[PDB]
Amino acid sequence: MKVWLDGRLVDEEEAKVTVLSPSLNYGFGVFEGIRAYWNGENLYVFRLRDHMERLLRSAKIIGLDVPYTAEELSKAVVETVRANGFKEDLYIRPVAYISKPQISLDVRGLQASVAIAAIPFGKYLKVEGVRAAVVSWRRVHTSMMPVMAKATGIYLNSIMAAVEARARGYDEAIMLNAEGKVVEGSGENIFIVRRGVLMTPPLEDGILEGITRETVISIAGDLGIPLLEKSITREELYAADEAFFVGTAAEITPIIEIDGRVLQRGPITQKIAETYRRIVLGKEEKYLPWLTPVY
Amino acid sequence: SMKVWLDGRLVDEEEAKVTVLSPSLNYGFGVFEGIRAYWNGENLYVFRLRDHMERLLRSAKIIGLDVPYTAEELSKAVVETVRANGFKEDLYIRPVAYISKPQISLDVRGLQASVAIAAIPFGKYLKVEGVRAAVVSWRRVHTSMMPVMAKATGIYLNSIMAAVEARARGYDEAIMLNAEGKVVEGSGENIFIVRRGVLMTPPLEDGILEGITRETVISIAGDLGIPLLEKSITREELYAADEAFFVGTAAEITPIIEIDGRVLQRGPITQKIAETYRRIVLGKEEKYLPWLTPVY
Amino acid sequence: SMKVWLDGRLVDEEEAKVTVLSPSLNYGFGVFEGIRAYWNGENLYVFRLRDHMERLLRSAKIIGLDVPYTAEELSKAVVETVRANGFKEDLYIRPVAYISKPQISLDVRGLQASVAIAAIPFGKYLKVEGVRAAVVSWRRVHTSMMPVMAKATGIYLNSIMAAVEARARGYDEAIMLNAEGKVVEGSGENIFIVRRGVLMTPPLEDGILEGITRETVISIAGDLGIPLLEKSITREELYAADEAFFVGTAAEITPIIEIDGRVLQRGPITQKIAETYRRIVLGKEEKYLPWLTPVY
Amino acid sequence: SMKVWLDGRLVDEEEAKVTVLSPSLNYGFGVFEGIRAYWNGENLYVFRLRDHMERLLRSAKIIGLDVPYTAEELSKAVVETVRANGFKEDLYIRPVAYISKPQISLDVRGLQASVAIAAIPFGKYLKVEGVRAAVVSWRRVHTSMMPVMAKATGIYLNSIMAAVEARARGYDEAIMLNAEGKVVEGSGENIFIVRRGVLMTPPLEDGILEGITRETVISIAGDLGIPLLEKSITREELYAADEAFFVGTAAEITPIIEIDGRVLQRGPITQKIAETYRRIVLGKEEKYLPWLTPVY
Amino acid sequence: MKVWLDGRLVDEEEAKVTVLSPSLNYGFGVFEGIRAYWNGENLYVFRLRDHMERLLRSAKIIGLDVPYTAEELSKAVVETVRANGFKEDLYIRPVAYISKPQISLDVRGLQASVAIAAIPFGKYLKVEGVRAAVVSWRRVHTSMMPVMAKATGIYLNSIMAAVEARARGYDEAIMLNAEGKVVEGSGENIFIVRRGVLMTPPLEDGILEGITRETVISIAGDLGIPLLEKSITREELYAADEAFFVGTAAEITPIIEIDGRVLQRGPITQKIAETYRRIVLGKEEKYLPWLTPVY
Amino acid sequence: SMKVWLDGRLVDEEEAKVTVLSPSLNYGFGVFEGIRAYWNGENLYVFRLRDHMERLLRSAKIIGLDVPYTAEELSKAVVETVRANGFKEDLYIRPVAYISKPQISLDVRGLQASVAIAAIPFGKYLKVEGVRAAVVSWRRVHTSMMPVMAKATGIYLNSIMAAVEARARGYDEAIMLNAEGKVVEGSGENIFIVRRGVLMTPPLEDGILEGITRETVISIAGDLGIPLLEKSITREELYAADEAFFVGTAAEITPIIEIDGRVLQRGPITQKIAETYRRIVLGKEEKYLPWLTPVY
Ligand SMILES: *Cc1c(COP(=O)(O)O)cnc(C)c1O
Ligand SMILES: *Cc1c(COP(=O)(O)O)cnc(C)c1O
Ligand SMILES: *Cc1c(COP(=O)(O)O)cnc(C)c1O
Ligand SMILES: *Cc1c(COP(=O)(O)O)cnc(C)c1O
Ligand SMILES: *Cc1c(COP(=O)(O)O)cnc(C)c1O
Ligand SMILES: *Cc1c(COP(=O)(O)O)cnc(C)c1O
Repeated sequence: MKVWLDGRLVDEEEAKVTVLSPSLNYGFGVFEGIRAYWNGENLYVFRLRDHMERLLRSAKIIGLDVPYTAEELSKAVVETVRANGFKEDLYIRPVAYISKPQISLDVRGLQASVAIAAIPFGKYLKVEGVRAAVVSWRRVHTSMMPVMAKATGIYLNSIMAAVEARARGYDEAIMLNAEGKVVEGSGENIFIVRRGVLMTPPLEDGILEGITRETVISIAGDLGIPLLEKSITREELYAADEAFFVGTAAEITPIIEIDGRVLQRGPITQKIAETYRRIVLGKEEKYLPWLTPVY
Repeated sequence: SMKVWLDGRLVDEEEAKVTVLSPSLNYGFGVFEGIRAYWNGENLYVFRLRDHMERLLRSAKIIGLDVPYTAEELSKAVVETVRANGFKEDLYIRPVAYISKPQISLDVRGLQASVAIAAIPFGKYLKVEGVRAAVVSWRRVHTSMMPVMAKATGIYLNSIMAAVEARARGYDEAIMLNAEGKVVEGSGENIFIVRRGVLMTPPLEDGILEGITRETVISIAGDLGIPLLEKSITREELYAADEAFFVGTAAEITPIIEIDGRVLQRGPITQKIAETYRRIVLGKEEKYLPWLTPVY
Repeated sequence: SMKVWLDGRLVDEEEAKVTVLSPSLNYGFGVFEGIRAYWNGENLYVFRLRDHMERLLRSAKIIGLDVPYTAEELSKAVVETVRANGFKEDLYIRPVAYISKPQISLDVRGLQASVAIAAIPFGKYLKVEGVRAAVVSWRRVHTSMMPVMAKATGIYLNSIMAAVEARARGYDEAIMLNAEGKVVEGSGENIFIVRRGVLMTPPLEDGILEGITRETVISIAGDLGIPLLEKSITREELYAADEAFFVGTAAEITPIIEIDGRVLQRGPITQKIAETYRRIVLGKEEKYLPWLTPVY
Repeated sequence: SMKVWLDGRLVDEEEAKVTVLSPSLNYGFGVFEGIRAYWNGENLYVFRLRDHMERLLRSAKIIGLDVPYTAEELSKAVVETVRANGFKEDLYIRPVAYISKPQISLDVRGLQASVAIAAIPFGKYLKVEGVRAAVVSWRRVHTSMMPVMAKATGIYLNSIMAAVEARARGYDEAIMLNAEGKVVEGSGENIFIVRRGVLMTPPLEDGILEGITRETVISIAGDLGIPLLEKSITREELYAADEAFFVGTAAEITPIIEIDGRVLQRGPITQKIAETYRRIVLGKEEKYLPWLTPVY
Repeated sequence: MKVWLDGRLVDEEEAKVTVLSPSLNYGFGVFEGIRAYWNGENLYVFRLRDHMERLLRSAKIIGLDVPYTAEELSKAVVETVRANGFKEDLYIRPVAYISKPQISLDVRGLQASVAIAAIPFGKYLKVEGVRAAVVSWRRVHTSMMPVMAKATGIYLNSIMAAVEARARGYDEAIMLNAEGKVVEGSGENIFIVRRGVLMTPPLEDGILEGITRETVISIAGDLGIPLLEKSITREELYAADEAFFVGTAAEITPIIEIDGRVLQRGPITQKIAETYRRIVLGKEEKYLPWLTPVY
Repeated sequence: SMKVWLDGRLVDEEEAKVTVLSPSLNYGFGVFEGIRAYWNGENLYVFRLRDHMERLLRSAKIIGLDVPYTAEELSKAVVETVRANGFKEDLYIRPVAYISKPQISLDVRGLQASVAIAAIPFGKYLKVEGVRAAVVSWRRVHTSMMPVMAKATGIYLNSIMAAVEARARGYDEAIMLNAEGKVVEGSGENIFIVRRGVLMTPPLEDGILEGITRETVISIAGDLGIPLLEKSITREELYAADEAFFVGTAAEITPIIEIDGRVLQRGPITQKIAETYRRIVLGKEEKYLPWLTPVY
């Protein structure tokens, strides 16, 4: 019920933007998604700095001036959670946007506001596995929108995918890029396992560089699971020994069906999903530097 | 401070606001319109009001947004909005349809849109005497990725990249090529060239938004005996053009007097079409008076 | 059993078989056709027989398949197959041209095709009252990679991908975009929209098979005074259409009442085209009697 | 005559036929394989049988074809077909999976495939000393349109287009670029170049079929210490290569000595890979004895 | 043996450019091809002004400054032919290029030279019909080079096509554009006949706007042959009742074979080829305004 | 006035000229090189001379030009050329291979190239302290249209469009994206970014020319313990880069201190690599002395 907004905690109901904002009207903003986990002993924010660092990278990429440092945004999160006394699982949404009414597309020199909402949050995707479908919509291409930024207007594309998959009776979309390579869910990175090797599409194929994908790559290297950042085709998805989605909201979600073709809820996925939970729960000493305690 | 219509009710512009958690703000899921009203001394006339509100609702059906108002209801809303502020001068009117619920999930199914209508004084968006335009590096977003024929909010991040690129680098406005490298639009305007006495404008299928100012030019070209072809334009046809201009609601009819440093005359067809458009919007052409909604 | 024509002989349908090592089976090097015959109560009329057989032959020359029969021969062979079976009811007739020799090598030069022609009882392919369609993830196979204008066997793996994708979700049919992102085909049907009183169909160049039902529809539109444009269609124009329908030999004229959840009316143009097509194929339009081949 | 396996029965090759109305014939909905057996003087060894049968099954699941046999079953069925025929010489074995039911409809869901397996005497597919290749006008069919990694029947119309184009001019084989312009395939072969001591082959994602000869070559390179990169190949890198060769079950290891008139040496890497492959398939490499299935 | 060069007639051997010219080194020039026909009574230059007008349009498109008007270039042609006393069929090559040595790619402000050579010339293509082949090379695309200009560096693409077709045992190439639509020969526009309707690809498909194509469109309209400027696919080429190439050098050349598929030497082509010859020969009064007499 | 080598003979630069009818001038059919020599006080050293001349000949084989000289002969020619002018200062050397015959026909088969070599004093092509770069509207020409890995003359019309666009609009240099919109080159330079301590440069397959200055940077990065990845770069990775630089023979190692108005530090890796390159070319690193051809 308290939300941070430009350096102040305000009630939920005052964290609002004019309807003439070019952020609303032109998809001109950036956002982030950050989890905090309650383990019974504390509340820990997962990879806080890395997210706020990417928030600012996203802004720089789309030419939005965010007048806060990653440290002051990081501090604001913790202060936003303390203000509300939350001792439970949360999703945290920072969003950067223009506060002023403006009809002109010329946004040079404008200065973003940032708001930080923390809300109680369970599971995005079914933990025992989802049914996925390749959609008709392709991922917006680097030549038209800067897709490595988590920029707000891009997610129209993501919405068309998420809705198509869902109206068609599946749990989540898979999007192919302009060249036809599997790249992303609607908000998720994607991993396959092919003969004991983990594959995820490289930065250049049009993906957003996920922090949960990054954690997955570290987990792999700890576990000695050979991993490649390599383009994935539909056919390799269809023929996968295992497949899974990753993201802040999704966590580690097995994909047990692609376009009607059943996939094993496999062992590589289970080992990653298990170790990711131990990590966020603060049960792996080595990865404690990524947990920010709130109390 | 102005009154703004918001879901049926007139509120101060300071109250026409939406939660920062709205999937509209966060994920560019909304639609919008641009509509002018013109003061002619006698009355305030809103231009092609019904056509714009029908487009709002087509935009919305294209992106799967549920707007719970009719075109007639929206059109009345604009009239009530301008009146309650007693404006008697030129206005730009912005209808914006968006989700006023906080929602983190991308699954926007089932949600019903809000609609705000702001009417503001305004203004010429472009230099009447003409603009210098650049072909930008950024490609116009493609139909296979976003439904670009909707005036949908998220798509404009593409326009912004364009508009900033042109301006930052010296120019007044961008020209964007499609994925197949044909000329398609400005950043918020449709484009016309005149080649050998023939008007050319990119067709619907190339990636444009179907402009109402575009449509009006096509009617004007017919009144005036100027041949018109909805036909793909290449960057070479731009460079060689005898005349070029932008059109749109804010833009009106704006001559392009330079493309990538190559100079264009402010030409006779452009001026004829600009001149007629002004007659039309000011209520001086009988035939077009059903396009004008009087406010008072 | 029922008799089937195979290389100039009427054989029982159990003998109408081809070695499993044919390069037509193993590499999709064949052509086919789809032809209907309709019983009007007096006689059984085969609809545009010669046009279908001419097109089989164009399909072959396109792919380099050597069909040792003329259009006229194949046309007569149909008429005898129907007669042999004593059919007095609506049929779908399938001419299939393919290699009867076993051959592992991809070098199919100089081989000579066989032709088999089967006539089968057949009602409707899609719901008469209208079908729900989904734009699929599969794009239409591109001209740069196979000769899509030919009705060629190996191409239809793409059509099956699309057809199954749509039906696996309980939609009735697929719509497929071409590589450039424009609507082109159902899995086995040409597509028409109505948009502001104008009938639009993707043009030849977009990657369609040149349907003969399509061609009929184009003649009927002229007869009826309906303005018609062969122009690229986007997904946005489909979503926003006033009406939409599929056409094909098996499909006839089927209204599209849903596309990606967006409802479309079963419209007046589609109805009037459906009703006129029906009267043509039953012999009730005297100008079209030349398209109707009597069997008895 | 020679015996062929058809659905768990050894039949004479004249009975190994399929109705001409199968959707496998009419719509290219099938999968196949190519497997060799080699006579070394002591025994006939089938080369990587189980890997080929595993891949048949992956090909089917990719296309949604229901093959009611396991890899192991099909593997044994091969061994019996060879034995039935008393062959004691080099063979090409063709497993073909396809629908034995007649069906006009594109909805192939839930149908159950038949499998036929033929074993035929077979020498060389391409000149041992090297072949002249042409980059063809036809591009490899794209993943967005068919599932190229599957060895699926309907895809090979594209391969025939390419194969015929090259051979019509008296070249021995085709090279095909993918949609993005990168070298991917011969008509029926994977491609390798040597460029400055490094063996390069297009990668999985580029649109290739994952050849088992390709996979062997990759194991042999590791054995031999030859640095290997799976990276996209341009036409320029082919023209400029130190060496080039095609690989495939039928092709074995064939040097490419001419591409678009540009001469290439019959090189040392290609020779050493060819010689090692030969020794592997004859049972003279003890580490690879697990890839060799004895028939007798 | 006399050639015009920057306002002077010089012998063939002095019409030369430094090897360090950025025109030679970077394909930065424009050119034209113009015929003159000897009819026994005079020598007439076909559509001289229209060609010199396009020369200048080409330069303007690639940003080459040509300091002559179309009229002065037109005059120079006639003066170049008179100087040589030619009374026979000629091809005329105007080429505009940079005279200065320069390694920098920055050609702004440079000022072209123009040279005008007139040479005796027979037939480019076999008058009774050619065998054509679709090539592996695609026409350079409008997004990379301004292909509506007859600019010199572009013709590398054309060369790769012409050579491929020719090394493969055919008479001429057919090039498909980036989208796969038939657009051009290596130096020729292309026409098909489909059920009595003439089709040629539109300006936008990547073609150069040929003057011989334009004459063909006028001839069609005189003859009441219905004509469409419409995209052509390979399949429509394969299934054509007739096909032909047009260009200054090619004239009207039937295409009697495409990729092994025989085409009729048809009647629409013959009527156009016949009327084009009557035209250039000065036997059609109506089209006399396009012939410039030399004597 | 300088002596220039021309087909084996030394002539005054005024005589190193070619007919205006040459298919090289008219149709961009030729190849070229850029090579430096560096005065170090002790001698004049030509840098990577043999490597550049081998590239000339690869360029030529790629475009089908017949250059009738060996790499060794060309390399000697450069040495003889610099000597005959007695230069003892920094030079740019331009070899250019072209057709000295007048030929109107595009069929260039059978013709033999001439080669001229000019050696000229020069010069820094770019601001040592750094350049401002723009992403241009023009796409880098594609492999499916021209053999862009050849340093072929006609391709540069693309570079010129780029270079003029950047410069005309304020900037020092262009950056061009490929057809697939990945970052590929400057107008005559290869590009490097530094992201999180890692050097990145677009790989061979994306459309670059394989620069010798590029190769030298890859060797330098190895000497210096700086990790390097030949890997596609997106415009977002450019914008976010910690450092960026151009490399090429004329360019040397040029920092990029602005990309599309976004400011970059003149960074530490760039400076380290620039510094080493200068040591290398001036004969101060023993290991690289086989790269230096002494003139005297
Ligand atoms: C946010 C996002 C992801 C997931 O990233 P995390 O940092 O792991 O939450 C994946 N793909 C896209 C398109 C996204 O926007
Ligand atoms: C709104 C808009 C136009 C202009 O439409 P009008 O109806 O004339 O105001 C043109 N192009 C784009 C991209 C637009 O959003
Ligand atoms: C056969 C076919 C049609 C319809 O053609 P008709 O002759 O009208 O039956 C349409 N599309 C495709 C892809 C086809 O194969
Ligand atoms: C079968 C095939 C190959 C070669 O695969 P192998 O298993 O090595 O015989 C290569 N390319 C394509 C297109 C194929 O169909
Ligand atoms: C010159 C040219 C033509 C033919 O034009 P004409 O003006 O008829 O000589 C056709 N195509 C291209 C690519 C050309 O350069
Ligand atoms: C010549 C060239 C370079 C630089 O090559 P160097 O061998 O380093 O001089 C880079 N890019 C392009 C396009 C070039 O022509």
